[PDB]
Amino acid sequence: DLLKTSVVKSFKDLQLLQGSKFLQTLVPQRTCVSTMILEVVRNSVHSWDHVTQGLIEFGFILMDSYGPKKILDGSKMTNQHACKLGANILLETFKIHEMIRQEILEQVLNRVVTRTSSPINHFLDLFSDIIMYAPLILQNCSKVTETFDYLTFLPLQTVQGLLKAVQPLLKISMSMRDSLILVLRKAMFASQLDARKSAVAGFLLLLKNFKVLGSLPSSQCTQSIGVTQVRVDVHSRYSAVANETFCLEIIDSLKRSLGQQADIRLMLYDGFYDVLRRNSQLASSIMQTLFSQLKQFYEPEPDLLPPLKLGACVLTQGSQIFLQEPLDHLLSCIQHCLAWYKSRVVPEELYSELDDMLESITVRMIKSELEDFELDKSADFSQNTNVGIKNNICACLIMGVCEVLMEYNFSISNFSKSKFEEILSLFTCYKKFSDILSEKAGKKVSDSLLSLKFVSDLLTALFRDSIQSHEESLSVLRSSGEFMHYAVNVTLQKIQQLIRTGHVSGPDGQNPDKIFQNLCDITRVLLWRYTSSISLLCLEGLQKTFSVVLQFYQPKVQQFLQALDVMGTEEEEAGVTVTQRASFQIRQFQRSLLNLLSSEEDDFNSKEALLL
Amino acid sequence: GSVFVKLLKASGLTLKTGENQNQLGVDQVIFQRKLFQALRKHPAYPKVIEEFVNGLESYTEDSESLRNCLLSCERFYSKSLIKLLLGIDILQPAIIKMLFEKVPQFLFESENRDGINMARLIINQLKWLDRIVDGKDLTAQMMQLISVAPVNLQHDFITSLPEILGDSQHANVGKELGELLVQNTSLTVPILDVFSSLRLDPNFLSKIRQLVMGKLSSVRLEDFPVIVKFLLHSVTDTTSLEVIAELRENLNVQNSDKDCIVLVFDVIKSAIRYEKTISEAWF
Repeated sequence: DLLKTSVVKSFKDLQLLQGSKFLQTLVPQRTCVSTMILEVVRNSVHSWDHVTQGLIEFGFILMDSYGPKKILDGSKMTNQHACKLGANILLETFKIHEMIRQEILEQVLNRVVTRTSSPINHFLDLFSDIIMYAPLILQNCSKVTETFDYLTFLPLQTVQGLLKAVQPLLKISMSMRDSLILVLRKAMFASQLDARKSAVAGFLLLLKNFKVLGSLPSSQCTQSIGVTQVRVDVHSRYSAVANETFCLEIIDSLKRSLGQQADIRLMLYDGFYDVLRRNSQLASSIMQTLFSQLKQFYEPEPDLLPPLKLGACVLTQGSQIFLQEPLDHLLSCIQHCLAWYKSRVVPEELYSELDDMLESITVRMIKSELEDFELDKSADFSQNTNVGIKNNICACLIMGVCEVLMEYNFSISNFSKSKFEEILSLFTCYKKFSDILSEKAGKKVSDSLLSLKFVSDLLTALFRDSIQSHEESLSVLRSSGEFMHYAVNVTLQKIQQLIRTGHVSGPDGQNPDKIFQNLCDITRVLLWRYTSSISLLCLEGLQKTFSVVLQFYQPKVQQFLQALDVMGTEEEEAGVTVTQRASFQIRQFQRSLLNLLSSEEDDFNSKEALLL
Repeated sequence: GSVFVKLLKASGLTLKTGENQNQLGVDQVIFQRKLFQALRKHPAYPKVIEEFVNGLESYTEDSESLRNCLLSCERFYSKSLIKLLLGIDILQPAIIKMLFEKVPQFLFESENRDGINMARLIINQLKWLDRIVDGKDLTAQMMQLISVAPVNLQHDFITSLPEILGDSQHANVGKELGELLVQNTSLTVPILDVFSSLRLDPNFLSKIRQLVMGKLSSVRLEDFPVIVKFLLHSVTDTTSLEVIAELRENLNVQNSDKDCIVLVFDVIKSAIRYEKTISEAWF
């Protein structure tokens, strides 16, 4: 209690100093309990058995008590500083004393598997650091391999963290790789949902990088072709086939979960894309599986008004109605994979049909109104009735499907004045059901199926100016004005959902670099339009962005304030500070406020002045 | 060019001699529509399914021509010619029969220069099939193959059962594998592996735990840790207090010394450490 409290008051103090220049002039900088304890660890190398006993204990104590809590379920600095110190003690003491290494590791892992209510994310860091130090030591640890066995009872979030941090160990031990693959495989047959949901995550992460991870063959990989004893030897015809036919086995294995619960299906639609963009020989098998999945929900008969069969996505068992399959996510996945297929992969009748379906689905979705869905005044969407909840899901799939085809038709043609009206009509349908759901009350936030990349590109194309005479078709979207702040409101939702969680919905949803890039493109577009209602929305997004980049992408603050500027060459990198960049951005906003105040307009906008 | 040869090259798949790979002109699925369409449009549909299989079987009579059909094709990879055909439904049941026909010849054969064991590569084709047309029969064949298989091979054949057999047949397996366990203490390890990943009756499982714990004396010391792990992971629901009590009496009243008692207690410690359902049931 004494040590713990001294750590907190030591941080609270050195926090107060940075609080005021008044204190900095009077008080010479003080040595803090932090760097003292970290010295005790450094002086422990001299064989103090009595000290390390208490160190590890104190290490976890800080991590236990001051670790994240409220972050999972909905002065946090002195919490962070205590927890950082806590993890440093344990990490640092691990690098020093050999024989307590396995001891620490047993205790770090033990919290990882056993807690499950409270966020374990900060221990997974320590764990990931312990391995990043000297993986050869832990390569053989059975305590790390045992964990794979309880990997089925662990919440999907912990499994991921466990698999990410454990990869540096999967690049050494074949046995650990096989022992993982075996465990993942029998999870596919487990009763509990969360076990199969983990197994999909493992196999989706496996296929992601095979070219990297599986360059050296495992015992499961070699065996797909029937070779048990091959080691140290590669004659590639049967090595390259052992790799490919094994991957295929994984894909055939993933496929049968597409017949399972909606939750797993969606988890699969998100993975299949990142697997397509890395391992590129799986393209035709992925495209295959998606096209076989869509062909179930697609009505081939031209002039059959609901082109997708919506009532099929809802299962009925014992007065309980669940959504099975996200026909709208099925589309999104196909939409992005098809895009990669056409843009890339040109070094045949498969991706040709999928494109034709999407357009058929576009045209018939557009001209079918409400009698074909059987909704509104007819079906009243009451959530207490089986009839109402099954309807609610339809209204939702219809909105998601409209969002996808809207995002798909934009990629089809930039220059056709014809297809923009389809984009508009696809929006008009979406807003038809978005109106119907709110008028009905209801219980729309993260619902947007638009990839961040598109929202960036869409926005850039709407506000762009510089419109050449052939590009006038854009005026179909630009003059709408509802589609105008639908587009903006999506970005505003994504940037807002970027603060809540750390992720985004669509492809490249969680990719600290890819997210950061779009933030740049979305910000420099909003920043122009604000300095050209929308202006207020542009400011609101502009502000949400800045505060994100600072509390997430903080190390990149430099390159970010570069992206908003223009170029700047070379010798300037030595000439341009973060204080240089920052001030220049400040001068522009403090200008538009000054101009907000100086103007005589009867009413000065309070909302604008506040977030300005 | 026989019925088999000509109808394949019509459907886009051109057969290639030697250790090269059979070449697929169109998408692996598009070839699957074509080969079905060819077989339905032929003047005698009913009999041609036998005609196509026969050509397949005779072309297959070459050991090298066989290992080409079991291995990936050529266009960005697709699967093997045999797997492709295994997909087609009308063609599936007759071809599954064939595969098991050719298996015995390679059963006791060792691995060749390449290291490819023909016996295991044949069965590997059945892995993760979209749908099994004749299910009841695929199981019987598999079981009768497991019965006669070499003791090195038969350990990998039982372990694959969940992958080979569909969800519908897991019941038949239970009564089968069970009887195999009473006749073999050497099959304990792989059998328990499968028994974890199938769909089973609580009443049936309980019958396993008994036959496992009673014959636990004739199990190798290497397999004690692997076997105790099955016993403690079947405890998730509440049979827990019952299982543990039995597990205790069998540990009580009934290098080698160390590594055994050490690795067995590593499984039993981590058991009660992680899962409270256990520790409290032992208390």
